[PDB]
Amino acid sequence: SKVSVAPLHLESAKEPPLNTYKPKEPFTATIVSVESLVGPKAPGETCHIVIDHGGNVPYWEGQSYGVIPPGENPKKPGAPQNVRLYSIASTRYGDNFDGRTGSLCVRRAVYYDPETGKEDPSKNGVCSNFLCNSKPGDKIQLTGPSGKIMLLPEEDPNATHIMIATGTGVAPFRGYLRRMFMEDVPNYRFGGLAWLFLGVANSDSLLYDEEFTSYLKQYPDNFRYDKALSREQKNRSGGKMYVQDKIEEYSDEIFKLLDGGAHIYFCGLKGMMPGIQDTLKKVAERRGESWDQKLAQLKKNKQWHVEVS
Ligand SMILES: Cc1cc2nc3c(=O)[nH]c(=O)nc-3n(C[C@H](O)[C@H](O)[C@H](O)COP(=O)(O)OP(=O)(O)OC[C@H]3O[C@@H](n4cnc5c(N)ncnc54)[C@H](O)[C@@H]3O)c2cc1C
Ligand SMILES: NC(=O)c1cccnc1
Ligand SMILES: [Mg+2]
Repeated sequence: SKVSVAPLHLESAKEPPLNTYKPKEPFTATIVSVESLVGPKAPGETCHIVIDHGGNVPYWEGQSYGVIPPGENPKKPGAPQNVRLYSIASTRYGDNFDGRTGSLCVRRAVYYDPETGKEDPSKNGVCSNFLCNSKPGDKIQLTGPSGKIMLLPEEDPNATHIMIATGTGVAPFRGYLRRMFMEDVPNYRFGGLAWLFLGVANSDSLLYDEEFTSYLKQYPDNFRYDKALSREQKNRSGGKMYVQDKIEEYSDEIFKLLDGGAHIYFCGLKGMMPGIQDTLKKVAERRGESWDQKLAQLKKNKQWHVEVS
């Protein structure tokens, strides 16, 4: 049932690759495909981009690629554009299971006048629209990979991993979950609990939902999946349902899991963190615990994984 992947020598590296390519001399990769991930009612367009790196820019799950969009740096004529980082949304084997491609999950940054709603493409995000406008055969300047915070701890193949995403923050977790459940990786046989929480605006904004729903069916004892749709659902207080509200609903079980050594991951919008922190603080304090001290301990034990912006 698990999908054969190749080449298995991608498992041989003892340390993660880092900054194999730098902005001074990027790797010229090639677009394989670009597809919209979302339906018509989604507030923004999010696309899935498959990139052929030919095996020259391997990575581990949870890392990022840098992309240098074309054109001159506007705040520095003569200079190339600044790198934009994107969380890799694929396993190290990639979506074609061959170790030649990696995938990105990209939200089109688009400017609307607050009063007249008029989109203004001159104020749109350069790299995100460059990427989602790409077509098979287009060239892309790649740097990296980079990142260590979101590397998956594999020392315990029965560990618990609590994955908290908003929007494109789901990207590393798509990679984690394929490695845990989809791909035939003989040296990593996951038998723990993986728990994905995903917050998006509405059902049309969900990302990779059919893939995650399939894991529920195939691995009911090892995978849990909870969604917060902020424009379509209300929390117990009658406000918009955010992922912090779903965390609160399970806060007893989550704290028990953390106390037992679970890893917790946060990826996506930085704006989700204050509300999430308040929720965990409330739960720690009811139990008689200092959240400041508990969080410090979680970080010391390497259980606390944050990459937001
Ligand atoms: C570690 C890391 C990982 C990341 N992972 C992802 C990911 O997986 N997916 C993802 O989508 N993003 C991710 N991001 C964000 C990504 O790096 C980019 O910052 C994002 O895509 C926007 O870059 P851009 O080049 O499209 O926009 P830019 O050209 O940099 O513009 C920035 C913003 O300014 C707005 N803007 C520009 N000019 C004006 C103006 N005159 N008036 C008003 N607004 C203006 C643009 O519309 C845009 O929203 C990540 C960031 C980090 C740090
Ligand atoms: N994938 C994301 O949306 C992301 C990850 C890290 C920082 N900012 C955004
Ligand atoms: Mg959909």
